[PDB]
Amino acid sequence: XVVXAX
Amino acid sequence: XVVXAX
Amino acid sequence: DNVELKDLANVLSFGEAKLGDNGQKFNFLFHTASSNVWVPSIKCTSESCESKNHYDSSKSKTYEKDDTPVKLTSKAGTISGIFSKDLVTIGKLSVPYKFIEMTEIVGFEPFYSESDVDGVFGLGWKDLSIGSIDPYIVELKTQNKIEQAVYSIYLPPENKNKGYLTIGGIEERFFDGPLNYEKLNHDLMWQVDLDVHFGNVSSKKANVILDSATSVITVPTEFFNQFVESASVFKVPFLSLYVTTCGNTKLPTLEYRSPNKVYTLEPKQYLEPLENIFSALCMLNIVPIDLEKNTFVLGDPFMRKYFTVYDYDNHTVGFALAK
Amino acid sequence: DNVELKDLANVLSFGEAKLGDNGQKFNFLFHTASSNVWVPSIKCTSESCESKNHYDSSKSKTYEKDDTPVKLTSKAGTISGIFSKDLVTIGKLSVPYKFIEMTEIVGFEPFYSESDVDGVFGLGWKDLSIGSIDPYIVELKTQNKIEQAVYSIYLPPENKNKGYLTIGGIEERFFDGPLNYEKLNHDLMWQVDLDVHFGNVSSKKANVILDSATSVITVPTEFFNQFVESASVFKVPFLSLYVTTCGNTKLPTLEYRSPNKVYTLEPKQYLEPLENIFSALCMLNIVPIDLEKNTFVLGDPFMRKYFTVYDYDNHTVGFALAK
Repeated sequence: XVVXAX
Repeated sequence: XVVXAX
Repeated sequence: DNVELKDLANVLSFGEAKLGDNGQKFNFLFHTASSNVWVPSIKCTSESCESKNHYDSSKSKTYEKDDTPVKLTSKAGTISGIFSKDLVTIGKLSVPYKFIEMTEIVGFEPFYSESDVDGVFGLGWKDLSIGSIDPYIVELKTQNKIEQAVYSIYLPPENKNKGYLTIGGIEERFFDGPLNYEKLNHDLMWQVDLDVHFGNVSSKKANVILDSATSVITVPTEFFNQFVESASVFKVPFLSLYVTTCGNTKLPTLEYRSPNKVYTLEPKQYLEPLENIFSALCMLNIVPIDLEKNTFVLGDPFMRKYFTVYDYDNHTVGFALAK
Repeated sequence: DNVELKDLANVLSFGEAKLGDNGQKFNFLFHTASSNVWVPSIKCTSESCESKNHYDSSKSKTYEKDDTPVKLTSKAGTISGIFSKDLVTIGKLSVPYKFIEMTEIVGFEPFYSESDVDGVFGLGWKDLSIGSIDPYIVELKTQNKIEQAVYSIYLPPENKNKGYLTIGGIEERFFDGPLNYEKLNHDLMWQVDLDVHFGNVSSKKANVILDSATSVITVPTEFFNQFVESASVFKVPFLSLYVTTCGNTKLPTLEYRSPNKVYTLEPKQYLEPLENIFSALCMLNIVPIDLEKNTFVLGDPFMRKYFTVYDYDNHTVGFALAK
C-alpha cells in the first residue's frame, strides 16, 4: 505494500 | 500472486 | 475534536466521515498526501462498487450540483466521477464541501475491494488540488466551525488500542516530551527537507514526506542497496517483499535528522514478525523506491512511534513521541 | 515447432513472438485462459507503455486495418486499444492475424511494469473471443502452415533450464510414461471436471482450469479453510500470502482424480522456501479463491510437474510427467 506521490 | 477467469 | 481510527491491513488509518443532511457513512482513508476527498457513488457502475458504502446525492437535500466530470488518474490506476457539493461531517464538524462523486475506478484493486475502506479523504494542499479548491481543513477557519487549521494523527505505540485523529488544538494527552515543529520545503504536500542515515549510508538534505496512506518507510533505491547488500536480507523472488531475522543485531536505527531534533527508528520498529507469536522471522517496512529526487517517505510505522501533527496555520509539522 | 520460455517472477511463461513483415518482438505471456492476443502500440499513451516493446503498424506493410475500438475490461483492470490485422510469427509460423493494438491499460499494475512481459498471447476459445474470431492456433490448420491444432507446454522440473512451448505434434522428449487425455467440460476454456482431494476434504466433480497465467494452485475458499484451520499456517496480516515449515509432515498431497489417472501434487511441490538456500520457511502456492462454482485452478506449479498439452483437434488435454 500500500503505497499511495509520483 | 499473479492470478489472471471471473 | 477527535475521530476514531481502526486498523485495516497494517494501515491503521480508517475513520468514519458523513456526507449530507442525513447519515451517509463512509470508511475513510485520511490521506495526507492526497488533496481532494472522494466517495463511491450510488451511480458508481464499477465492479468493486458492489459492497462499498454509497453516496446518494438525492436523498441528501444539501446537494449543491456541480456534476462536472473529473479524471483522477492516479499512480496505481484510475478514478473518475463527477464533482459534487454537500455538507461533510466529521464528528461535530459539518460544512459546505466540494468533493468527488465517484462512478468508476479501475487500477486500485486488488487492494481496494478486499479492504473495508470506501473513500479517500484528501488532507493535502491546494496545488495538488485540481478544481483549485482550499482543503476541508482550511475551510473551517475560513467558515468558522473551529478555531485553528490543524490536525493530529495518533497511532498507539502498542498496535492494539484505538487511534485518533484530532482537529482543533494539539491534544496534549497524546504526545510525550516537547512537540517539534518542522519547516515545510513544499507547499505541495506535508514534506520536509531532512538528513537521513541508516548504515554508513547517508543522504544529506533529502526531501521527505509524511504519508498516512502508505504502510512502509520508503527509501531511495540506491540508498537501500548500499547497506542492504551486505545487510543479509531476502525476498519473495521478483515480488516486493523483504526479509530477515527478528533477532537481528546488524541492523541500524533509522535516523531522520534536522537542526532541531532527530527522529530515530529502531530496528524493533520497522520489522514485523511472520510466524505470528514466537517467530524467528521478520519483514522490514522498508521498500526501496525512487518517487522523485532524494525522496523518502514516512508511512504508518513512523506514525506508529512519532505522534504527528499537521499545521496549515503554521506550514509546520508535529513531531513527538506517543502515549 | 518449439519456442523458448523463460522465467519471469515464478511464472515461467514468457516467450518471444513477432508482428509484421519485419522483426517486431514482444515478450509474450502465453495464456491458456485468455482468448485474444494483444500488443502495446507505438501510439500507446499510457504511463507504463514507456519501456515495453511497441507495435508500429506503419513500418510493417502487412497491416490490414480494422482500427475499430476494443474495451478489454479484465478482472484486475482495464485494457483498451484498437483492433489490427497483420502477420503473427512464432518461430517458423507466420499468418494473417486479427489482434489488439493496445493504446491504454490501467489496472494491471503494479505487476505489469515491473515484469518484462509486453504482451498477452491469448491461447483460448472462440466464446471467450470477442470479435468472434477463431484462435491463432486454430487458424493454421485452417490456413495450412502446420498439420494439427495442438500445443504443449513444457516447464522443466528442476526450475533451472529452459521451458518450451511447441506447436505441431506431441514432442515425446518431454513427457514420461503414457500421456493422458482428458475431456473438457466447457468449450470456454481449457477446463475439465475433476474430483480433487487434500485433507479429509474433497469436492466431488469440481470444475478445474489450466492456467499458465497464474502462479499458484487455486482452491475454493471453504475447501481451503477446512484442512488449513488445524493445518497450522500463517499470514502477511490481511494480505494474501500464506506460510509454514518447509520441513512439514501434516501436509497432504494435492490429489487431482479422474476416471483415467490421478494427478498428484506432493507437499514438496507447492511450497517454496523463503530464507533462499537452507531455509526453515515456506509459502504455499495455494491461495483460496471462489472464481465461480467449485472452481479450482492449476497454474505454474502444476505445469512445473505435469507436462501439459492442449488439443483443439480433440477437445482433449495433455497430462504426463516431465523430463
